[PDB]
Parts: sequence; C-alpha cells; structure tokens
Amino acid sequence: RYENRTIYGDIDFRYHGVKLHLRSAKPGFGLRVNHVIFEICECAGIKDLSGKVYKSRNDMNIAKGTIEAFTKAQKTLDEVALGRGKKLVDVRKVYYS
Amino acid sequence: MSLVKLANTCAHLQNCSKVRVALTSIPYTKLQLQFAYNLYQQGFLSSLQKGSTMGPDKDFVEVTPDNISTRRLWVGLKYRDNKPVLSSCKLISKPNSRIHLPMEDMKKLCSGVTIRNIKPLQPGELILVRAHNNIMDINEAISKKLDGEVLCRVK
Amino acid sequence: MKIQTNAVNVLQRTSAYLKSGLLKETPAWYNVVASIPPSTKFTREPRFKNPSNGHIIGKLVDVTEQPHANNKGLYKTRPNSSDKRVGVKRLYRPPKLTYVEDRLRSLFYKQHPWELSRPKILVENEIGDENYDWSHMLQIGRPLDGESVIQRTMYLIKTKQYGDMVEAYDHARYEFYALRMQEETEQQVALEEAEMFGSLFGVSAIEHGIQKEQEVLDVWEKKVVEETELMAARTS
Amino acid sequence: DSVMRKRKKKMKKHKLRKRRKREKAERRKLSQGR
Amino acid sequence: ATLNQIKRGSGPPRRKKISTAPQLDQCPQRKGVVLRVMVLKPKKPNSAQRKACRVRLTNGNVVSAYIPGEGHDAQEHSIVYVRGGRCQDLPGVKYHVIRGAGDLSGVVNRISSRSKYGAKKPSKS
RNA sequence: UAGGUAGUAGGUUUAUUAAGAGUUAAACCUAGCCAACGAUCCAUAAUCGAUAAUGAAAGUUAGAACGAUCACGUUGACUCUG
RNA sequence: AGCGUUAAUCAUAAUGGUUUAAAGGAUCCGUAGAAUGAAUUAUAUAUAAUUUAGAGUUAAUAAAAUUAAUUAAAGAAUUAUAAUAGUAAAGAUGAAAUAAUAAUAAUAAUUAUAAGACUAAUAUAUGUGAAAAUAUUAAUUAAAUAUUAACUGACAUUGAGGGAUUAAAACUAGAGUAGCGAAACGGAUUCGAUACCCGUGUAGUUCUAGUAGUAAACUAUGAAUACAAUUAUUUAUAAUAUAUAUAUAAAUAAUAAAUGAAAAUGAAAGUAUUCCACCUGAAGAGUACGUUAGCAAUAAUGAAACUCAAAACAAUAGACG
RNA sequence: AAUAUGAAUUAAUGCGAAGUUGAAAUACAGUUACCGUAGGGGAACCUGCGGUGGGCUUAUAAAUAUCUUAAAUAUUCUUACA
RNA sequence: AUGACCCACCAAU
Repeated sequence: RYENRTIYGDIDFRYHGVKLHLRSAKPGFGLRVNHVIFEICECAGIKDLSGKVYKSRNDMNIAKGTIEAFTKAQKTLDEVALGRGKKLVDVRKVYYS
Repeated sequence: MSLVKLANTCAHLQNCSKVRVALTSIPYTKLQLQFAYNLYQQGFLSSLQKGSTMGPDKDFVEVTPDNISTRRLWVGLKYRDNKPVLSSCKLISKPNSRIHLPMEDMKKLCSGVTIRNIKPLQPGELILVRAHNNIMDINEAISKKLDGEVLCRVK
Repeated sequence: MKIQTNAVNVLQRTSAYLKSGLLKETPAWYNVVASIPPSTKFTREPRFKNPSNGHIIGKLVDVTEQPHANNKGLYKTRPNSSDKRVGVKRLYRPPKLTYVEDRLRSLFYKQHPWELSRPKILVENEIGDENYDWSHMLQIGRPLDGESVIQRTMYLIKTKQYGDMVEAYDHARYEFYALRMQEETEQQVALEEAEMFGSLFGVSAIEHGIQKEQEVLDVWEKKVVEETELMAARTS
Repeated sequence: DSVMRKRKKKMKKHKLRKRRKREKAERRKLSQGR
Repeated sequence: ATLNQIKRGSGPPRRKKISTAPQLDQCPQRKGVVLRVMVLKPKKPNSAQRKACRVRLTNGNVVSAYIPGEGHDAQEHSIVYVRGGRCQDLPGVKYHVIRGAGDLSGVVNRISSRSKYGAKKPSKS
C-alpha cells in the first residue's frame, strides 16, 4: 500500500476475462470502484482508489482479480529502488499539505 | 533511425526479462545505444557492452565497415527478489503514429495529468523522449525544455 | 513448472503474519532463513568458455583478423551467413566436454577388447587423495587398466618424453604388455607351485564351466521333452 | 453452429424451389419486351 | 483495426436508440379514432382476454393500441389520445392509450395509481 | 448517383466594373479541369459562440432562450433609386 | 408544488476484436496509399555524403526434384464381340425378386479382336505448386535449392481498387462414350417407400476449344519482419580423424513460459511492430429492389419495414444411443 | 425524366397458447452430417459429383532371459578412525 | 403447476 490509503501506481492487470484498470487518487477521493472492489478495498485498507472493469465484469472474478492486482502489479517504492540501483523519493510530505 | 527497430528491441527485452535471461544482445545502432545507455544510467540494466553475434567483446574492438554487420550491444538484465527490474518496455510513439509533446505537456505528464491518452508517469517508471537527435529522460527533456517526439515508458 | 514465488519467499510471508496477528509466536526457523537469505535470482546465467577443451565461447572472427586466402584459394572479405547469425543461445548452451584422452581410452579398448572384459574398479574412492606419479604405468591403490595406459601417454605428451600422441601411447602400450606378461606367469606360478605343494581345489574355472553348463542342460532336456513330443500329437 | 448452417441449407433449398417457380416467370413476357 | 482503417472510419458501434413508438412521430400523445375494436389472446406463457383497439391517428398512421384499467368505453368511432408503451403479451400493440382523455374514461372506484389510470381524487361527503 | 464537365479547364485580347477572375458580355486559341481521400447528381438542414444540455474527458446533442451570421417578408422576375 | 408517464437528448465499454461465438478476402501478382520501412555522419526537423544487416543480381561449387504446358509411349482389367469346347443353371441380396441373363447352350474356361476410362505397390502428398491442385513412363520447354564469391546499394514491407489463376457441378461448340452413374423405368423392402438395397441405364463423368468464377476454396487461423525456454525424430548440410561423434539450418512430433471464455495454441492463437480484408443482437436476408456481367443457370453489389429479449460458444454434470 | 400513391391478381416473410402428413437432424439419430452444384420429390427431403470433419488419434502384446568366490569376510557399524 | 399431449423399425461387413 502507498501512504497506507491507496495503491502505489495506476495498474491494468488482466485476470482471465476481467480487465481491471484501477488508478490511485489524491488523499480524500473516496472509494470509487466496482461494488466488489469497494468491499475488498474496505477490508484491505485502501480508502482512496478509482478504476473500471471492461470485458466481462465477472463479480467473483473481479474479486480474485482485484487482490491479484494488489499483489502482482503493485511493486512497493522500496523494490523499484533497491532493484534499479537507485532511490526514488516522496514529494507530497516534502510539502506537508 | 527506426522506431520499428526500437519496437523490436523493446519486445525482445520484455521477452528476455520474462524468461529470466541474465544477458542478451540488441542491434548496434546509435538509437539502440542511446536507448540502452539511458536504461543503464536509470539502473534498469546491470551492464552495457559492445560485442559480436557470439558474445560481449573481452577487449576493445574498433567498429569498422568490415565488422559492422556482426556488431551487437550486449545488455545485462537486472533481477531483484525473483522479479525482473525491467518488467515492461512499451512504445508510446508508434511507426504509424508519432507523438510530439511540448515541454509544458511533458511537465503535466510528470505532475500526474493525462495527455493525448498517455497516462501520467508513475513512481519507478521511465519515459524516454527524443529531442535534437538525442534520447534522454522525459524529466531531462523538460529540464532542457527540449520539445520532441516521445518514446518508451519503462516500468 | 514456472519460477514459483511462494517457495523462496516464506520469511516475507511469515513476517507479514508475524506483524499482524495471524501468528503469535514466530516459527523457530524464522531467524535461520533470515541469517541465510534464499538465493532468489533464478537467472539462466550465461557461459563464456568451455570448461574442458579450453575453447572460447563468445568470439567472432572479424574479417580483418585474417588475410590468408582460404585453402579454397580465396581472400574472403565480406562476413559470411553463419558469421552474422546471432549465436546468443550458443553462449547459454552448455559446451561439450571433449577430451582426446577419451579417444585414446576407446582406441586402447578397441585394440585390447579383453581389457574391457577385465573387471575395472569404476567405483571412485576418495578421488582427493589420488596424486599419482605417472612416469610409471603402475600406482599404489589404482589397479592395472587401459585407463592407466591413457593417463601414462599424458606424461609422454606433457613432459614430452616421446613425440606425438600415437607414438607416445605405443611406448606405454609395450610398457603395459610387459606388466601383463609378467602377471600371466605370476598367475600360473601360484598354482603350479601351490599345486606342487600340498594344495587341494574344490572347483576350478573348468568346473564352474561344466557344472553351470550341465545345470542348464537339465532345463533344455526337459523342455524338448514337451516341444518335440507335443508336435507329434500336434501333427499325427 | 452446424445445425444453424444446415437451416441455411433448408432456406437456400426452399429459395431454390421458389427460384424454379420464379424461373417460369423469368425468360417470359416479363423479361422480354415487357 | 489499423489506424489507417480507423481514420477512414471503423470504430465503436454507436448505439442510436431507434424509436419504439415511431408512429407517434416524434411527439408525445397524439389523438385518434377507434376503428376496429376487439379482445385478443396473449402469446403464452400468459393467458387472459386482452382488450384493445386498432386506432387510426391524426398522422393517418393506423395503430394497434391497448386499453388499461378494468373497464372501458371503446365505442367504434370514438376519438382518443394514443400514448407510448409495449403490451408485452399482445404481440402487436406497440402503442397504448390514455384512460383519461377524449372519449375514454376513468376506471370507477379506481383507488390507486389513479393518474396512470385516469381518475379525480374520489371526493367524499 | 460513377463517370462528370463544354464556359467546362486554362491561354490570350476586348466590353463593362472602385476593381482581380469565364463574373458577365464579347472575340479568338488551346485541351483541359474534377473524380472511389467520393466527382457530378439527388435528398435533408438556416449557420454559429466566451449560449444551453450531458459526461470523467474526448466528445455528443440542441438551436427555445442570450448573442453573432445569413436569408426572406405571398411568388417570380426585372427596374429605378440610391 | 410538485409526482407520474410519454416523448426525445447525453451518460452508462471497444483502455474491441475475427481457429472454435458476428467476424480473414479462394489464391496470389501488383497500382495508388494524404501507408509504414536499414545503417553512419553533417547540415539547418529534409537535404546531401558515406555503409551493408534488408532486398536484389551473376557466377561457381554442391545436389538433385519433378511443379506447369505440349508431344510420344506402357499396363492390369472391363464391356462387347465371334472362335472353342462344357452343361444347366447363372447372377444378385439380409432374403429375395426382376433385365436384352441362360437351353437361341448361358455363366465358368480358354483363346481372339475392338472400344474407351484409369493408373497398384512404391506412397508419407514426405513433397511440388500462389491456391486450385499433384505420385504409370519418357521427351522438350519453363519455375523452383543450399553454400560460397562478385556485384547492387534500401532498390523494401503488401496493398484499396485492378488484374490472373481458380475444385466439383453446370453451360456452348465440336469428337469420343469402356466403366460409372443424376434422370428415367423396372425389382425389392415397407403400413406406405416417388429412399436406403437391386436391374437396365440417358444427360455427365473423357478430350478439344471455350464460358463461367463460385466450395467445409478449412489449418474454419490474411501477408511481412524482429524476438523467447526444452526434448525427440525426420532431414538439409558443413565439418571431423567416409564412419564417426560434432556444430548449423529446415521440417515434423511432444511440451516450458505466455496467451486464452475454455477447448487449446506453442515458434503462433506467445512478446512486439507494419499493412490490407472483415465484424458490431437474433429473425426478416445474402431476401427484395436497382445496377453491372453472363448464351443461360446464375455471380457480384445489397437495403428497409415488420417481430422478439433473446441468440452463440468452451469447459461441467447427468440422462440417453 | 424522376419520385410517390392506388390495382385485379399474386409472391415472400413474421406472429398466434392445444389443427394435417411424414419423421429430415442431434446417439453409429437407425442411408454419416454438412459444403458447392445439378437433377428428382407432397413435404420435410432423396439422388449424382467433388470437398470437409464440424465422425472414425474413437490410437493400446511377436509370450518366453544369463554364472563365479552365499561370507568366520557381505550384513553389524554413531566420531569414524588410526 | 399450465402442462393435454409422440410417434415410427426394419433386415450385413
């Protein structure tokens, strides 16, 4: 999770038929996603997300699909950094909204 | 230079990253060299060397008209926690549809705004921009205020 | 299968449970797999040189690195097809461990097939304590075999006591024969002498050669008792 | 679906029967000087 | 679809919602005269004697309609106001009529949904 | 609606015009010009905004209303006026 | 101080697809393409100038293949037809009927004439062709291979429209016509049998010149390029110190990954790039009508009204044969 | 010239809560089904030809097996040892 | 529950 509220970056994982396209949003933007993604997000912790499901909105598949997106296509900031051999930074706190 | 060649390079690197190959070769051209050099500087690659079709060169070999056909760029792929560091390499500008952005729109792309269906830059992604026959980072292009064709979105 | 994730990622997995509450007491092993992190890269790492024939894997003959018209009387200048057929898989491809000694091994065994018939101690004992001075075709521990002849020809081609491989091997080939010739006499001497010195023998090579054979005859004789006869009724 | 394709067959065959009846009307007073 | 192919025009199927009551030619309620009047059998799995009329309209387009409510004043040659709506069962009446205009009346004692079925607040003493 | 076009395509020289141009009128050359990236022909429609509506946005719709443009005042043509 | 409903508009998914659900063109050649496309350098993002990786061209060495068109041969049989001798059935079917079967002496046999179509094994359609297609033999002509070597110097990727070829049937001429077999007629079977079965057997199947331009023309899978993990067989082919074990390619068969609604695809149905064709619920409909083309049958082009909340595919149980 | 509306008669198709005849398809659906085409037939359909599998990968024995210290040695073995 | 109906069999590689 990013800042303990939303995903790290916009994603597009395709599970079976469901093509989820969730996008991280500014702190505040409430939970705006498919009913199922909402209850997963409600229990996961995500309280600021937004996205859409295209080909086949297979209710259950959306749910398997969503948690799969969170673990497959959501690399945390540390990983990106350690791996690339660099150090990425967070600028929103460097402003202290 | 040829984006078709760049498209083949980007697809090749993705395929090699999926099969977890440590070392792969790409065609020796100025475009592929500048592309691979930016990936190396940004830490997506472990190494960038000249070579032949057989392997990376051990010693310095001069590039002559006689040997140019055999010359390749050897690129070391990086892996961290059983995952490829170069997970995706996709063209933004296609051979049939080239996307030139002004510096202001490149700045909006870095600031989280979607432009001409190009999704905003995410943390740990790279967008390569072509300005004045050089390839550099999208942020680097904005820093030089060099408006030019966009290129690849590395993630 | 496909490079799995939930195999070398247990600590990451347990850690989460350990930080939340799904677990209360850490799995004892927790620390060990922390102290000794699991190799996670599963890269098909590349090869650069053949561990054996010393050949190189990774070079191209740039044309300039050449000037003598090939035997096919012809100065080649433009690179050739194979000379431009991206050979990257070759680097990953494991190279063949080619050994000229292996050819000599087969050559000797072909020239001396009875050596193959001779029992050999293929079972390798602590190969570590085996430094062997091979200027002589005999060593303590290692028995006599065509393999000794091979390891012998090496001195004659390394030290260069003789000349080419063919000549070298032969020099030791006659060296081997002698050891075998003397052994043959020694073998007979034991018996002859022991035979002429209070020695009784329950069974000899001729005895196994007859008993086992006569035993077999038991089966064949009974077998034809059915086959030949059964046909009489089968045809009468 | 082969059954669906077969129905075309029944339909083309039915239209062929109509064509045979229409063929009588064709090459007749209607298609000559009119 | 290669861009050149889209540039020519080969894109999303644009959903133009064809009218379902065209005969009301792009206009709300239109008035008309009840020609034929009959009762009809509804395509099953439903069965009940359906009450309807083959009204003609000002735009001079004949129409098959359906009379709602339990009680009607369908007198051949009445003038009514035709409305929109499918009769689901009657496989033909694609236009309904308004129980509350022209010569059509308002069901008696109609206690609820009176508007849709035509009726003025049954007042009391 | 697949071939269209003969002032048509262009050229030159006159008439008139505040004035360029087949714009008319005239005269005379040449052979063009347009077209399946849709010509010619037919049908429908006044056009538009810093206006109104809808959406996340691209857009999409409208054209009452605000305002901009056009066009007409029963039809047609012409004429003077200016 | 509105609520309904109706009538419109915007939104509500292409951040699609097309082996098997709509949905790849029969095939290829190739024009336009305001389609896309090598390298290097240097100019102000186009020129020039260089390059050889694409793509070509000509040798020379390998090694053989016949895929077209044409001409000339071969062969087992079949019918018929006499000759001959032989006798009473033959033949067909589930079983039987018939027909010009056979007392005119049949069938069977064995000779002998004639007429046609076809081409066993080999033979895997391996392959060869653009796709149609294509394995009896040869002759001529023509295309098609690999590897070097010389050259060319991006000359290309493939393509709207167009053109060319295009199975089986059909058609128009001319010859031919054994067998096969629509139609026809007869015999069966059957409740009925304008069927399956059986007997004659005509259009046709053959050739020759056409015409026409459609097939489940299907791998139901458009073409091109770059790339990605193994194995086993073909097999091409270099090499080795040929007969060996090696390096290459090529195909075929199992898969990894990946993709996928799944079935499964597997160097493509994967990762990518380019170009063309095509699809947008089901019925109505590839219909009507108009138009072009054809000797014609027809072929292409190709609507709408009316009516439904259906309609389709892969995987699963289960009942059924 | 074009469009539109009428026409005896006539064609196709759609819908309909329970008429008629046969049983073409799905199982080996009782003649394998479809594709192209031709002919025949009350009607589904039957028949000729080539094609396809969206039917036959639905693929599952020629039966025959060889010795060397059989051990007081192999077997026992827990830091080896030596 | 809607829910009055169902109709065909012929003989072998």
